[PDB]
Amino acid sequence: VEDWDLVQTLGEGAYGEVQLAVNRVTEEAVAVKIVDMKRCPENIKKEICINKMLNHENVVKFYGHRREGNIQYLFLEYCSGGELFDRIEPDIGMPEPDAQRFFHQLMAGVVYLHGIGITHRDIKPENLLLDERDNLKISDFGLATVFRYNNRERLLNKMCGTLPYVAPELLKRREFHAEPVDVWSCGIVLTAMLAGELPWDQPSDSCQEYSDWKEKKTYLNPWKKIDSAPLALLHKILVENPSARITIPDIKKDRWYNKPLKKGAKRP
Ligand SMILES: C[C@@H](O)CNc1ncnc2[nH]c(-c3ccccc3)c(-c3ccccc3)c12
Repeated sequence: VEDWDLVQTLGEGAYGEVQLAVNRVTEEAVAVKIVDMKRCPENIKKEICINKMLNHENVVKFYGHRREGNIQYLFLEYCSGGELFDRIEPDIGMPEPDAQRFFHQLMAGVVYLHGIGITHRDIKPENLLLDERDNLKISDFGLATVFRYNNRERLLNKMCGTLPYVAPELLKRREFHAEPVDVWSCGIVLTAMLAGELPWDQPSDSCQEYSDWKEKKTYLNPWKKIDSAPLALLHKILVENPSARITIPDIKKDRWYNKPLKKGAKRP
C-alpha cells in the first residue's frame, strides 16, 4: 500500500526533478519532488516545515517526506492539469471567464496563506497547477516564509522571486511588507491570463514599459488587449506605493471581480 513505483518522470526543477508515483494496490498517484541536498538541511527543511502547516483546497497538499541519506523526497498532491502557464496562449491569454475563475481560486489560496502568516514569494503561472477538474493549486513553497507569528508582522529584506512578477518595493526599499508583494505578483498573473504577455522585465524606472504604465499609457500593447473592467482592477493592484496598493479584502469588493461571466459545470 506504500510501495511507490516511479512511473514516469514528469517535470524538472532547478533543484532536482519531479516524478509521478503510482501505488501498487490502490493506484493512488502522487507527485514526488526529489532534491539532492548535496547536488541543504535548511532550504528544503523550511519548504517541508511550511508544507506541514498548509491545508487548503487551492494549495498543493503535502502528504509526507522521507530522509534517504543524501536525497530528500517530498510527497505532494498530483495535479494532472499541469501548469496554468500552458493554458495561456501567447499574445491572447485566455477567455475572460476562465481568468476570473482562476483569479478567485488564486485569491482563495493567497488569503489562506496570509491568514496562517506565510507568504509564497514567487507567484507565477508556472507555480500555479491545475488538477483534473481544472482547479488551481498554489505550488512550490521553496521560497516561502513566515511573515507573521504570534500576531506580530515582521518585514522582509531578502530579495527573491522572479523579476517580471516581482513588486517595485522589492527592488527599491531596504525593507517591505510581505502581503502587498504577493498581491502584485497576482496582478501580473491576471495580466498574463488576459493579454498573453508580461508587461515588463522588471518594475524599475530603467524599464521603459514600466514607466509607460505609470504614465497611464494603456493604449500600448499589454493593456490595450484587456478591457476596462479588469484593467481597472490592475490599475488598483499595480500601484507603485505598496501602501496605496489595493488589499485582498478590497479586491473581493472590485467590480470585475464580482462581475458574473462564467456558467456552472456541464451536467453536474
Ligand atoms: C513542487 C511541486 O508541487 C511541483 N510538482 C508537482 N507537484 C504536484 N503535482 C504536480 N503535477 C505536475 C504536472 C506537471 C506536468 C504535467 C502534469 C502535471 C507537477 C509538475 C509540474 C511541472 C514540473 C514538475 C512537476 C506537479
